[PDB]
Amino acid sequence: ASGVDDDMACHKIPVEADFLYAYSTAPGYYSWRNSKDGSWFIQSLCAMLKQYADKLEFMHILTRVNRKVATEFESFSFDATFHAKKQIPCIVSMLTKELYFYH
Amino acid sequence: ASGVDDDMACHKIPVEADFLYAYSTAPGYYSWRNSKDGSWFIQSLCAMLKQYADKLEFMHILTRVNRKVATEFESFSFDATFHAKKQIPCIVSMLTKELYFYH
Amino acid sequence: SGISLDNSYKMDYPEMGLCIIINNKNFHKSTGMTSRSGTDVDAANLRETFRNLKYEVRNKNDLTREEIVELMRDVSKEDHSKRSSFVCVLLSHGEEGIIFGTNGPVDLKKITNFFRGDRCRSLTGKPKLFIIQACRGTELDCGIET
Amino acid sequence: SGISLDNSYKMDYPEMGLCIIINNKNFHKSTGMTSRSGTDVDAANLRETFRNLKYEVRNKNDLTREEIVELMRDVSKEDHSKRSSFVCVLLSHGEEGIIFGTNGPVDLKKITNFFRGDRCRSLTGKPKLFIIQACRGTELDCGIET
Repeated sequence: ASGVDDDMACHKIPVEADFLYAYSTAPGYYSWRNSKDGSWFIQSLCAMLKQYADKLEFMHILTRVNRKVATEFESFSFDATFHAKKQIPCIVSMLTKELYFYH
Repeated sequence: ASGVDDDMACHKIPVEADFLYAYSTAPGYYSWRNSKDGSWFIQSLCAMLKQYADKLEFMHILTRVNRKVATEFESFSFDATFHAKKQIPCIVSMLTKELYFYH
Repeated sequence: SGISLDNSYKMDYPEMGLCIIINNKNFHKSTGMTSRSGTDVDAANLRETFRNLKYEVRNKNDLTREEIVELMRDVSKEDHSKRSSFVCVLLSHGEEGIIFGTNGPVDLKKITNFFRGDRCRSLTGKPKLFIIQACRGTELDCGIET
Repeated sequence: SGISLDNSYKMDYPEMGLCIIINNKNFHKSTGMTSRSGTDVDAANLRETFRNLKYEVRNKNDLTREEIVELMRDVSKEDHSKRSSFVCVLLSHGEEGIIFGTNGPVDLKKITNFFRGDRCRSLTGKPKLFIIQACRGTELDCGIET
């Protein structure tokens, strides 16, 4: 088979390729932070990196962070409006390969 | 240690949790489709699923799709403006676990 | 029994789940939008691909914004108890956070809210996938030589 | 030699790469924004975590929108030839596609364009990571009971 949009002589990659955005919360939502212990996302991120950085591919690490933040956390507030709220991190990947911090 | 935002009696998860958005292109960009062979993203997606669905976790499948689309494709057009353009798929994950299509 | 980790979604339910494919090729002339040639190849490729993954594939062609909303609402109200996941593929014209019905746009948010953890209980805790072939803006990537 | 696959990024360069941490806690009164207590815990946790991953950590506290842009531009113009990747952590107030300097907002796009494949050649083909702790809107998730 053949086409007009594949197998180019001069190989190029998108300028937007190889970027990974590890957002703390879902698009359009607030992000929670404990005035004492820190943000839910960073706490969870660091904790999962210290435990899996030398064992899991990055996306899988970030997936544990998602579960950790989503299950182990719920906001507390004197204002009913901001009380008992939840959060789900948002992994946005445009990487073209797997990422292991070890080798 | 103890806090006001962790280890809740009644366990809940975000309503936005367990969603995965496999976008064909990066935020704010056009998406390319070959009038004959189909869109770059779907071609690549199906091709990678047929080859890795019974071997790799979903995110890793989608990462191959990213590389495939980003490297093996470049637009062709009589209009210089839309000619020689590239594309990078956009994986947006809010899943809380790994996803294997097989078991 | 032994150590139970649970790092991956339970995918051994009786059914893998639904794979809804909305294939929009022909748009109403009143929208000024053109037909998306090649999309049927995408739709047939997706059907075959997900068929081999054991998904209950349902294809819909040229749906209006209303039909899209009605389809998603109806499906979201089905009983997914025996299903492991949910897949929805959208092939059409679009913009950031927007998918085009044959006669008008539809906010992706409106489509996906039907499946939110609290609105579709039989899918709660289950992977809900949305594959989207559509524009998200008007920027062009010139790429860089490797 | 044998079969070379290349499914993962080359991470064995002499250096792992830079880990820029922008920790914004105190904002100018003129912005009406409050201080983000607990953020220093985040910053020190990130420094320690990335330090053990062998990253060259650089912390910056309370930067203005201009200083943020100048920092990112300067760093993007460094020679990353011997580095495997690039990490940038942003801890601050924000909105969708926006990160707040101590005196004003900064579009994330403006920060990340400096590292685009064609503007930062020594990082081309290398993983460029952006960890972002900040609001992306004003919606609240009420969650659902499991």
